[PDB]
Amino acid sequence: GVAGGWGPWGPVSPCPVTCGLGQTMEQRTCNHPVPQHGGPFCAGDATRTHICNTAVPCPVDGEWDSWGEWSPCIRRNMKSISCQEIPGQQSRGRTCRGRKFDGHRCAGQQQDIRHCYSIQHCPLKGSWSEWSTWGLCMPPCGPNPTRARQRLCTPLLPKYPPTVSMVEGQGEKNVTFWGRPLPRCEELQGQKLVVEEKRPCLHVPACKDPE
Amino acid sequence: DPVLCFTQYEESSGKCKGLLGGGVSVEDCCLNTAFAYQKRSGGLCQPCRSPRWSLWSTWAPCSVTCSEGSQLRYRRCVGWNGQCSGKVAPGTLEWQLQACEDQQACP
Amino acid sequence: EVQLLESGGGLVQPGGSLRLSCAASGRISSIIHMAWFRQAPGKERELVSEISRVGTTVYADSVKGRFTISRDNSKNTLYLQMNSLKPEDTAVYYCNALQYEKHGGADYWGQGTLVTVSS
Ligand SMILES: C[C@H](CCC(=O)NCC(=O)O)[C@H]1CC[C@H]2[C@@H]3[C@H](O)C[C@@H]4C[C@H](O)CC[C@]4(C)[C@H]3C[C@H](O)[C@]12C
Ligand SMILES: C[C@H](CCC(=O)NCC(=O)O)[C@H]1CC[C@H]2[C@@H]3[C@H](O)C[C@@H]4C[C@H](O)CC[C@]4(C)[C@H]3C[C@H](O)[C@]12C
Ligand SMILES: *[C@@H]1O[C@H](CO)[C@@H](O[C@@H]2O[C@H](CO)[C@@H](O)[C@H](O)[C@H]2NC(C)=O)[C@H](O)[C@H]1NC(C)=O
Ligand SMILES: *[C@@H]1O[C@@H](C)[C@@H](O)[C@@H](O[C@@H]2O[C@H](CO)[C@@H](O)[C@H](O)[C@H]2O)[C@@H]1O
Ligand SMILES: *[C@@H]1O[C@@H](C)[C@@H](O)[C@@H](O[C@@H]2O[C@H](CO)[C@@H](O)[C@H](O)[C@H]2O)[C@@H]1O
Ligand SMILES: *[C@H]1O[C@H](CO)[C@@H](O)[C@H](O)[C@@H]1O
Ligand SMILES: *[C@H]1O[C@H](CO)[C@@H](O)[C@H](O)[C@@H]1O
Ligand SMILES: *[C@H]1O[C@H](CO)[C@@H](O)[C@H](O)[C@@H]1O
Ligand SMILES: *[C@H]1O[C@H](CO)[C@@H](O)[C@H](O)[C@@H]1O
Ligand SMILES: *[C@H]1O[C@H](CO)[C@@H](O)[C@H](O)[C@@H]1O
Ligand SMILES: *[C@H]1O[C@H](CO)[C@@H](O)[C@H](O)[C@@H]1O
Ligand SMILES: *[C@H]1O[C@H](CO)[C@@H](O)[C@H](O)[C@@H]1O
Ligand SMILES: *[C@H]1O[C@H](CO)[C@@H](O)[C@H](O)[C@@H]1O
Ligand SMILES: *[C@H]1O[C@H](CO)[C@@H](O)[C@H](O)[C@@H]1O
Ligand SMILES: *[C@H]1O[C@H](CO)[C@@H](O)[C@H](O)[C@@H]1O
Repeated sequence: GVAGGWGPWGPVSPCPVTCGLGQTMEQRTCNHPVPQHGGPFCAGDATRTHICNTAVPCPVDGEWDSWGEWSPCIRRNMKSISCQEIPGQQSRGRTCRGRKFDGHRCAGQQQDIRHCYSIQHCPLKGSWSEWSTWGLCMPPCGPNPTRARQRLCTPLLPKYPPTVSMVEGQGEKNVTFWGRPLPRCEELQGQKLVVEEKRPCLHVPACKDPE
Repeated sequence: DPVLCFTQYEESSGKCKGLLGGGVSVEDCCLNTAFAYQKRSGGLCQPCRSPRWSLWSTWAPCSVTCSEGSQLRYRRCVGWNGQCSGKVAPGTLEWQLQACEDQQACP
Repeated sequence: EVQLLESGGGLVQPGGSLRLSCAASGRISSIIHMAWFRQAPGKERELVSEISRVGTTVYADSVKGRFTISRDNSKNTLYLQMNSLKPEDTAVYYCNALQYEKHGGADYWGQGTLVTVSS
């Protein structure tokens, strides 16, 4: 017919990605209807750049989550090694999260193991620390923020070797103190373990999301 | 609801880069988890990768130019289709507040 | 099924190098990733390095820059080139191949080869 009218847009070439979206050139044809007998041709662009969607998910590689807490310091042949110069062992783990659609696995250790001495509930001589620096104002956004500092009854750690060779063959593994001991100090301000002072924060600005 | 889809997330800043175009859902945009998106043209960029906390912002200027005040910094749970540690949705802020003092005394 | 057969383990001094090889056979077209794992004394087996059919790789942080994974498709072999070896790399090392999920997702394993690094 005389009238020109564009047909539908369509890709020129296959989407140049194997997953997700990509950009491709697209085109359309003046054939809906075809101009004929000198009638006007379709006005406008015959081509454009445009998103193409494969609709196929891309691989997603796994990533480690954060390590969990160390397990209790223990030695497999013994009921309790607390408060003795006996290395035990301890471990913690983490999990590979998010792997999907043939993404890579997480590389590295799933479990971390170390040697340790247990001072869990051990009495130890204590001394009062000097004041810590003031902490953050808490709650940061809630009514009336306050910040704190502390003096702590700090235990004297027993003077064991920091490294030990478990095997006759040479090899000095670190050994780390683990557990909450029971430090002994005379009281300060009526307290045996922590003395704390607090101060309001002043002219607190509001928490507004910049967004 | 249509989204602006981009091919890169700057990460050192929360800036979308390399516009692919609008008119596409976030689900389709994030089929490639390396992409990033904005819900609105002059708005927050979110990466398509699984959520994690961003680095702390710089501390804002002290709330008063003289004598003791306070100043905030924040970080955001950035990503899509999950939760940051704490069981919280993408876009959520955590804040820290500290004492500060530009001038010691006020003229 | 895919069968894997590794070789190349041995005893080396710190700072030395060794190359492990693994010949794959069977339905190798079903494999998306090939990898090396290792099992050190006292420890669970861990992934050291992996390489996808398209060529992307991942390495454990402890071996990054020191170990290099590679494939020779013309020989259907996978390699782990280890340089700057340290005592803590001592372990039995295992070749592994993982199928695409669409082909069943199976992991396949070699028999293991011993690498010992000692002064
Ligand atoms: C004896 C060798 C290590 C020797 C070493 O470090 N020599 C330094 C030197 O020669 O100077 C160790 C390395 C990893 C071990 C193996 C791996 O842990 C895997 C596996 C773990 C089993 O519990 C015990 C059998 C074994 C095959 C282990 C046997 C044996 O425990 C192996 C093979
Ligand atoms: C027993 C298997 C071989 C089984 C097999 O297929 N036999 C032929 C058959 O009868 O079908 C071998 C293959 C690789 C070996 C291991 C690897 O060399 C690594 C390491 C070398 C150490 O000398 C001894 C322990 C061991 C784990 C080895 C013990 C054991 O020697 C293994 C596990
Ligand atoms: C084992 O202990 C050593 C000695 O403390 C650690 O090596 C470093 O030692 C210095 C002191 O000279 C410390 O200041 C460092 O913080 C230690 N760490 C590093 C990474 O250098 C060594 O890290 C310990 N090993 C383990 C596995 O904890
Ligand atoms: C073709 O097949 C797909 C299944 C993926 O393996 C594609 O890899 C992906 O390509 C894009 C860039 O085009 C990257 O952003 C992805 O991270 C990558 O995994 C492959 O091209
Ligand atoms: C910031 O600079 C200082 C030198 C002051 O000139 C500030 O002026 C105002 O004075 C009050 C107290 O007198 C402050 O709390 C405020 O910060 C400010 O309103 C100036 O803002
Ligand atoms: C096609 O292009 C525009 C509409 O897309 C108009 O100029 C006309 O309809 C032409 O046929
Ligand atoms: C192409 O552009 C839009 C859709 O992309 C419509 O007006 C029509 O399908 C045209 O062919
Ligand atoms: C877990 O282990 C390290 C970081 O601890 C990296 O190789 C990577 O982040 C992996 O997901
Ligand atoms: C566990 O180990 C350390 C913290 O102890 C960091 O590398 C990270 O938190 C990891 O998940
Ligand atoms: C184990 O190590 C210490 C406690 O000994 C902390 O860093 C943390 O509890 C870790 O899980
Ligand atoms: C803290 O308490 C007093 C000092 O106030 C003494 O008992 C000792 O110094 C302890 O550390
Ligand atoms: C904390 O308070 C002051 C310093 O702020 C001193 O008295 C001393 O250091 C105490 O521990
Ligand atoms: C806390 O208050 C100020 C700094 O905020 C100083 O006096 C000191 O750091 C104290 O710990
Ligand atoms: C903010 O806090 C410290 C830096 O002050 C770091 O742990 C990290 O940068 C976090 O985002
Ligand atoms: C806040 O504190 C100082 C600036 O006062 C810097 O260490 C940094 O900007 C931090 O975010």
